[PDB]
Amino acid sequence: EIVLTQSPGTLSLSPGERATLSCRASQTVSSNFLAWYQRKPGQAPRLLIYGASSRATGIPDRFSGSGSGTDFTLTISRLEPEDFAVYYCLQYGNSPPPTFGQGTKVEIKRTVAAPSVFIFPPSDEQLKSGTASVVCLLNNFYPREAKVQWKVDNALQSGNSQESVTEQDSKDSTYSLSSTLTLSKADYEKHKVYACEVTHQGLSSPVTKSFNRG
Amino acid sequence: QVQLVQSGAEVKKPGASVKVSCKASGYTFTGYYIHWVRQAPGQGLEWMGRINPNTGGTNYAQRFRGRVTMTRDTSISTAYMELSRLRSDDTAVFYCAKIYCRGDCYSYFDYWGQGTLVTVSSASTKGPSVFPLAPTAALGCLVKDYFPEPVTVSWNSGALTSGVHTFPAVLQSSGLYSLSSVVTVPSSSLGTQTYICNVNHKPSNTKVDKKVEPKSC
Amino acid sequence: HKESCNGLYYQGSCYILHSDYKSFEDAKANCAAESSTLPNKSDVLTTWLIDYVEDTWGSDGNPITKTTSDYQDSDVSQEVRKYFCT
Amino acid sequence: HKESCNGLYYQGSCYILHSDYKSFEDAKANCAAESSTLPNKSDVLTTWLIDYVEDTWGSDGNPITKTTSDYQDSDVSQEVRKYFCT
Repeated sequence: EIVLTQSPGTLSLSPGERATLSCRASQTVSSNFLAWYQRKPGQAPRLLIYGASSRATGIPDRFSGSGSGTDFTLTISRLEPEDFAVYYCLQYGNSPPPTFGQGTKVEIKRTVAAPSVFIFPPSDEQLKSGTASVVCLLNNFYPREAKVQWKVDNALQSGNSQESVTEQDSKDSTYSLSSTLTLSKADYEKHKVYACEVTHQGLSSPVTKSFNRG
Repeated sequence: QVQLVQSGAEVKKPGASVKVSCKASGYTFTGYYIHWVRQAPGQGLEWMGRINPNTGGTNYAQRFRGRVTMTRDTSISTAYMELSRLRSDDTAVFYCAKIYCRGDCYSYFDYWGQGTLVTVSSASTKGPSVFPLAPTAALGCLVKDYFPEPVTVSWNSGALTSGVHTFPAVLQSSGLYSLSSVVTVPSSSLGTQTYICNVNHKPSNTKVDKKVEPKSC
Repeated sequence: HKESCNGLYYQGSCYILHSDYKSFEDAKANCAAESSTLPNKSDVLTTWLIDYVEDTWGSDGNPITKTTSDYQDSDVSQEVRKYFCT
Repeated sequence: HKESCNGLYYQGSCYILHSDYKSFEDAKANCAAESSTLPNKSDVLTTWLIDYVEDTWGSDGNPITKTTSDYQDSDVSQEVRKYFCT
């Protein structure tokens, strides 16, 4: 039972630059039966490579495959805008079971963008239901790696926040994140100042956005 | 051309049995095995099994042997993958695929079909509670405690598309989904514009038009 | 009608606890015999009442629990629980 | 001042349940941090509140039970219980 480990985690290169994807097998893939699939978000996987070197019919020339034994590579010469998706490598030499890789997402490379940080107290409409949800928004940042920490009276909050991130924006190719702090209202009236601290590459120093219950 | 289709997006409670169909066209149905691949949101592509539309034989992978049953008919020309006794983590998309080789064999997957999202949760259908996030200045709508996915959030009946961020839904411990839709606007517009979020939850047929007015006091 | 409510008062409805353990049908019969109903799980799912209605009967037959049940592949549903009538 | 009580309202006293399990001293400190106290066994022995405070901490360290203590309670300190603050 081969495991198909894809070495690149997130391939981050600008359009047209050379994309190199490494796919390693635990054991030798017999007769080099390796295939490459590209799944665009919300679509079915497409056939791109079989025989580890032969291109599927109708697939753009820039897609290439090579390798042998336990090492196979997917090469995209000119990174077309459509070539930003997830890629899987599949084995069918030592089957069954035909095992798949864990996949790598190919993202787009732009300049560092600082996140616009906003903080939203829970509304009085929510302040009737018995729960308080404070929202912290980071808008239009890159890279995605960003630490969001919540302070209630400057005390670090653990295990009370949930984070959500969007995919790449179609216009400015940035990411957007929210942290939702959910506590019972008693906690919200047990403390005064609510601070959101953001740690990002584009910030020379973390910015804290805060408010008081008033 | 070759096509493979299924009526997906089948939210099912655990303990029940989801039966995904797969209608294929463009090739000889009896000549090639139909294979099933599942994608869990956290995990990766996992081969589940295969069936011969010529014989009816089934070859399953471990972790799916005896809990999954594939059947087919040649008349309607369809293959059915059936999962019985669903549990929480089986929430996944189930693709259908026609393999390139012929007969008792294995090859690359020649063709694929659209996925089949199956959400498995005991939570019942529930409309969302929409709360304002009052206010470049940002403001938004928090939709909380709804089930199942999806809720579609527009701003101003779709009139505001620049700077809108509808984040992917998050699953809370109660089993109810939550989502936040935010938008950034110039401060000049705080006074002369009312901001409406239209949140629609089709499974509960809930339409809420919430006004995020600038903070008073 | 709040100080005449010897239970949990929410939204205008009074939840009376029955500490004795009955089946679902028996709890339904007692609530009907008190001109009340088993609590709607949705009306209390996102409130403060869960801490009182934990592992208690609901109107739909399924009990009220904070986290969703993962397996429930047992199909006898032969269980005794506490319940509220409202 | 009754709808302001998100718990058990009796005569003007609001009991808030804490579903988390704490020891007796921890529960005493927890209620004190909310300017409240553990429920008095005497104030609830003959009321309707007893069914809610069953097996819950009391002010005397001994838990609140329907019957009076069975005369062989040795050690209550090394165990966790739920509690109310009032």
